[PDB]
Amino acid sequence: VRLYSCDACPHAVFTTHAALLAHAEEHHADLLPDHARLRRIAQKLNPVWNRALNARRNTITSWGKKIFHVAAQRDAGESKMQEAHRARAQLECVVRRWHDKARVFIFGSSVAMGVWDGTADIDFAVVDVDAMERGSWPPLEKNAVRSITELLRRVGFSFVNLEPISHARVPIIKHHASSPDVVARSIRFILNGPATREDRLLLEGSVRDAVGPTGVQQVWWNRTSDMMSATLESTTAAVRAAMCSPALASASLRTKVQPAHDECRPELYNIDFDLSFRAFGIRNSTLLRKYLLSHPCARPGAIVLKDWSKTSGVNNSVNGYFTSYAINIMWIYYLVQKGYVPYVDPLEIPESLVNYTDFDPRYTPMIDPEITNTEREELYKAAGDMLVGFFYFYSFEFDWGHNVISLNRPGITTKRMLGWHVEDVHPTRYELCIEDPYEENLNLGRHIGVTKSLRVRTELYRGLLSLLKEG
Ligand SMILES: O=c1ccn([C@@H]2O[C@H](COP(=O)(O)NP(=O)(O)OP(=O)(O)O)[C@@H](O)[C@H]2O)c(=O)[nH]1
Ligand SMILES: [Mg+2]
Ligand SMILES: [Zn+2]
Repeated sequence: VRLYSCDACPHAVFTTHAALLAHAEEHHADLLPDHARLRRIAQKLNPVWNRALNARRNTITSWGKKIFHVAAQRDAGESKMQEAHRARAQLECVVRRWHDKARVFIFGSSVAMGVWDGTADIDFAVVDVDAMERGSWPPLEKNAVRSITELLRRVGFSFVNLEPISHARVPIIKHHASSPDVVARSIRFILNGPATREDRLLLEGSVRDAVGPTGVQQVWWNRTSDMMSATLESTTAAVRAAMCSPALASASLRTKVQPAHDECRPELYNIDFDLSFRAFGIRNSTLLRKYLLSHPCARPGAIVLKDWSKTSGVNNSVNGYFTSYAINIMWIYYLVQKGYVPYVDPLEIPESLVNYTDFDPRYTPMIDPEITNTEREELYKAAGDMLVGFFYFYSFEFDWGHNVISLNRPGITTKRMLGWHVEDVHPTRYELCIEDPYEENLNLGRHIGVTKSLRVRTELYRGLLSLLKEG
């Protein structure tokens, strides 16, 4: 026996879950207007579910085809992924000026999905692995945000694009890219006075030393010897050269540097990114990658569910619903429990970054470029079956009342196992429970109280019904 409280009014507490649910329906139908109705329609299909699957088999397969189409749009090919790799290397040049031993790791979707569409923002983590191993990373993050922001400004980033968020719970730098080849890898040094012949040789030497013996293609000075332009071998070498620290001969002669053109620039200038100083997302993303690569329909399904969850409102973290990360866990848990993919113990992914190699996320095509039409049709059928199965699983099979969506063990996780079978009554909620793989006692559904939970259940019924029809 325990207390249950409503999340839509301050004065409703009950001693049974049934009474809580009844109260949500009876007193807050305005907050969950479609729940009863969609549940009822879905409940009609349950007794004849296999017959429904059989009759709607063509439609389900067509949804499978659409799922792969949507997934294909997010796969912009290996060359596009390598643009992100180059941006990562450019950012690394910059942050090493602040802390020589820091390295840049990409995490998030390009790791988990093995593809990048060229528009999704990129997550960068900046970590000194030695320091992390000593228990001394990150340094004070507010200062790190400010230091790196200044370095980016000095290499040519505008305050219009750079958002330092030094006073957040996790301080980050957000880069907001504006919307709109030799120029892109060219830079310009502006001097505050005329350079002597010796000064000119020293600046060129500084650039040469920064990029190595192949890095500089061309250097030229203006008439008044107070601007030097350089074309480098790559966009990455261009950032590396911009990061040099010239030591000139003339007293007080100084330089400012920026890309030669305001719009045509190295990759880092052109991509939305969040820059953080913590390693947490790396292990996360690597675990998701391992699971999602283990069935050919896993990534396409995850992609369609991310979009579905956003449009249906169940993925909306600022208002306390799920994150895209949590939706990925729901999908993967379903794949594991139904036997579509093998279980992976979260502990199999090392916490330590000492042996890390994949700073640049490995590219894997969304669909095998060399499969037959027959194999492809089998994939569409499977994808449709699996997506329908996901909505069915969470609508009728998964015990939301007593169990937890968890990848921390291969068998059932009960709420009681985690101590989530009782709430301390904006409480931490245990209505819908998803265990975070690496952060113990964190429910990804902790902000989802009873009425919010029924909005979620509404959308699961809606998705189930949608896949059986023209949509
Ligand atoms: O609760 C969380 C959320 C996110 N993450 C980490 O952040 C990464 C991105 O999590 P995300 O929810 O931002 N996924 P994303 O593809 O960027 O979609 P969007 O909703 O458009 O932003 C995940 O892959 C994890 O590595 C966590 O570690 N914990
Ligand atoms: Mg994100
Ligand atoms: Zn209430």
